[PDB]
Amino acid sequence: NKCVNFNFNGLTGTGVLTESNKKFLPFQQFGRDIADTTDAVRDPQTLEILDITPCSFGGVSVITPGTNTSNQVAVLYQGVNCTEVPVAIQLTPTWRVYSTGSNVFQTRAGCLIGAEYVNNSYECDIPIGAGICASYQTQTKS
Amino acid sequence: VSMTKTSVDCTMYICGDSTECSNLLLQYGSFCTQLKRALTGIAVEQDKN
Amino acid sequence: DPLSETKCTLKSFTVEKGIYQTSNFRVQPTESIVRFPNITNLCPFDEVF
Amino acid sequence: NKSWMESEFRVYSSANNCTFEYVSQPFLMDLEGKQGNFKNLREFVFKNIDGYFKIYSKHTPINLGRDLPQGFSALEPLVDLPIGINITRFQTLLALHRSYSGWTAGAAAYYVGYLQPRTFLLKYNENGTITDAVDCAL
Amino acid sequence: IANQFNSAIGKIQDSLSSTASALGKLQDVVNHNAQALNTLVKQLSSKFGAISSVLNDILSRLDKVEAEVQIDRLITGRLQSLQTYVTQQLIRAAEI
Amino acid sequence: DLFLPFFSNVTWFHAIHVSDNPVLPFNDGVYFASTEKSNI
Amino acid sequence: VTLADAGFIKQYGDCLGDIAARDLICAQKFNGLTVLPPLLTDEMIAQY
Ligand SMILES: *[C@@H]1O[C@H](CO)[C@@H](O[C@@H]2O[C@H](CO)[C@@H](O[C@H]3O[C@H](CO)[C@@H](O)[C@H](O)[C@@H]3O)[C@H](O)[C@H]2NC(C)=O)[C@H](O)[C@H]1NC(C)=O
Ligand SMILES: *[C@@H]1O[C@H](CO)[C@@H](O[C@@H]2O[C@H](CO)[C@@H](O)[C@H](O)[C@H]2NC(C)=O)[C@H](O)[C@H]1NC(C)=O
Ligand SMILES: *[C@@H]1O[C@H](CO)[C@@H](O[C@@H]2O[C@H](CO)[C@@H](O)[C@H](O)[C@H]2NC(C)=O)[C@H](O)[C@H]1NC(C)=O
Ligand SMILES: *[C@@H]1O[C@H](CO)[C@@H](O)[C@H](O)[C@H]1NC(C)=O
Ligand SMILES: *[C@@H]1O[C@H](CO)[C@@H](O)[C@H](O)[C@H]1NC(C)=O
Ligand SMILES: *[C@@H]1O[C@H](CO)[C@@H](O)[C@H](O)[C@H]1NC(C)=O
Repeated sequence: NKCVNFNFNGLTGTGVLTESNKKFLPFQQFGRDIADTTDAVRDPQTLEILDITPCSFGGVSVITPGTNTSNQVAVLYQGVNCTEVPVAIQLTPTWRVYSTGSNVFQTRAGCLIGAEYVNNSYECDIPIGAGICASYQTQTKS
Repeated sequence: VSMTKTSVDCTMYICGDSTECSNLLLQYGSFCTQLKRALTGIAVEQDKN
Repeated sequence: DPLSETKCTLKSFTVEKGIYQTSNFRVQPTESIVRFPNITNLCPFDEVF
Repeated sequence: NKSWMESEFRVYSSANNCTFEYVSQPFLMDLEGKQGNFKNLREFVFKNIDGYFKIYSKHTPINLGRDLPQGFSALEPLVDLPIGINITRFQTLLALHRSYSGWTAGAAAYYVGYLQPRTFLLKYNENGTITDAVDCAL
Repeated sequence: IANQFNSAIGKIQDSLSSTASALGKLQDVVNHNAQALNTLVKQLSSKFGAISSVLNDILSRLDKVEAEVQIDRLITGRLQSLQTYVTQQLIRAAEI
Repeated sequence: DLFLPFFSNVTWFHAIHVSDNPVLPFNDGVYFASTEKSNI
Repeated sequence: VTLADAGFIKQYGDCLGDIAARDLICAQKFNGLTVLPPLLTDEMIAQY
């Protein structure tokens, strides 16, 4: 259940390991998918079958007003649940500070961070996906 | 009227997260950004159509 | 910051209003796990050599 | 010796230079429990390829529905023998148990089919057994 | 004229309910976007002349001086596979 | 690979002691199968 | 029209275990092929 540099019988990789429901016959050491990468492995010290899946990842899109208008930006984690970006607290984007969140919002396009959701609709200014759009302005409804 | 908006991370399709393959991929120049750009050009058009 | 990531992705010190693709996030591994069979004894290479 | 044993081996009259030897437990003995006039069809494949002799096999419980059945099954790998020799021909061992110099007359029957270099498409089910196949030249 | 229109639009329910094939012109869009991506993910199994198509076997078995000469075969064929997909998608997108 | 073709001829031998058989070839490989019981 | 992947959230708990062994959409995703949602939902298209 944790991301690791695994090596089984010399087969190095990077992924998370889980108990399989799969039922390898005694002659099988590795299980495989449509890209011929190893999808599952039999643990040679105990003969248990482990599923291998790549550690969690996705695309990241950044939403900005005009840089002359402001430097502040919001970030969209593509296809990702907002229960999972707090687990993405090393990672490839080293600007960890956006994890401070507080205004985290789930779109069906992805988890959206740094933009505050508001009930009153507008014209679409920047398109997010799945009926959402984002814009830079003062709400100041109160 | 439209087709499924698709994006590909070429540095992840081409190289299975290994750094040394990622350093060889830079030898090819901007090809991976052109693929990203062209697929983005299609994906922003589906919402125009 | 994610703005600086888009400035390098566009190769521009000014970015206009919009939404821009950037390099994927990827949870990196915390440790190695090496799993050979716990074989006890050295191979007979020292006879055949 | 108060025992059933091979009192002499007729098969080879000499064994002059022997170069690999083995002992084992597989090669498809029998079913457990038995059933009245029920039987088990035993399948083996023998493949000789660049100095390795490879064996695959399968048990098949089959009823009184004739023989060699038009259903489906697949053979599991059994052994990989590093023998490094030319095979061009073969024979099979009968074992009539000599009951009274006596040699009480046994009878047996078996099927032989030579393999070919061929292309197949194989259907693996959601359990990962091969459950169907098609010969791309039939 | 109302009874004609009301009974004619009634047959649209059946023209859609009874046959499977009525929306074939839209199903074909979905089928082509699926078969193109299913092709693109099978191309990761192609060896392009390398000793393995699995990039971690190359990186398990070889050191840098000849690992890079095997990896570059896979960079070349994979990159061509994307170049084919993006050209095909631009050609379809211009028809849609 | 070397497979047995679908719907191909296989030679069904009966064999008996009574109280004639030439050696068989082994070209490519052999599917060998038996329904015979009692380890005869 | 029996659609394949509308683009909505794939919370990883879906992909691991049984489903990635039979559904290609997860194997696509694990290789960085990504299918995005449209801007206008099928409810907003029906509203227009
Ligand atoms: C123009 O075409 C119309 C059909 O497309 C036609 O309407 C149909 O008229 C017939 C009678 O002539 C009706 O038929 C039924 O009439 C009675 C029951 O009401 C029965 O005796 C008959 O067996 C039969 O069931 C149709 O119901 C009627 N259809 C509609 C939708 O109204 C017009 O009569 C045609 N007009 C001219 C001027 O020719
Ligand atoms: C994000 O992931 C969590 C699990 O970590 C999802 O929570 C589950 O949601 C279903 C449906 O509402 C409930 O039946 C479960 O009991 C929830 N489990 C837990 C532990 O909370 C959550 O729904 C996901 N969010 C999205 C948008 O998919
Ligand atoms: C196969 O068997 C024969 C018989 O034992 C071996 O031939 C003997 O070889 C030695 C050494 O050259 C000679 O001293 C004997 O006179 C040979 N005897 C005969 C009857 O030829 C032969 O070497 C064996 N083959 C191998 C590869 O070991
Ligand atoms: C490795 O050691 C474990 C006990 O820690 C034992 O159960 C297992 O059989 C050993 N592995 C092999 C290959 O015997
Ligand atoms: C949206 O409106 C509902 C009331 O209909 C309200 O409870 C909710 O707090 C509003 N959303 C936000 C982000 O405040
Ligand atoms: C099968 O064997 C019979 C002879 O027993 C022969 O007449 C027939 O032509 C053979 N068919 C093929 C396809 O081998």
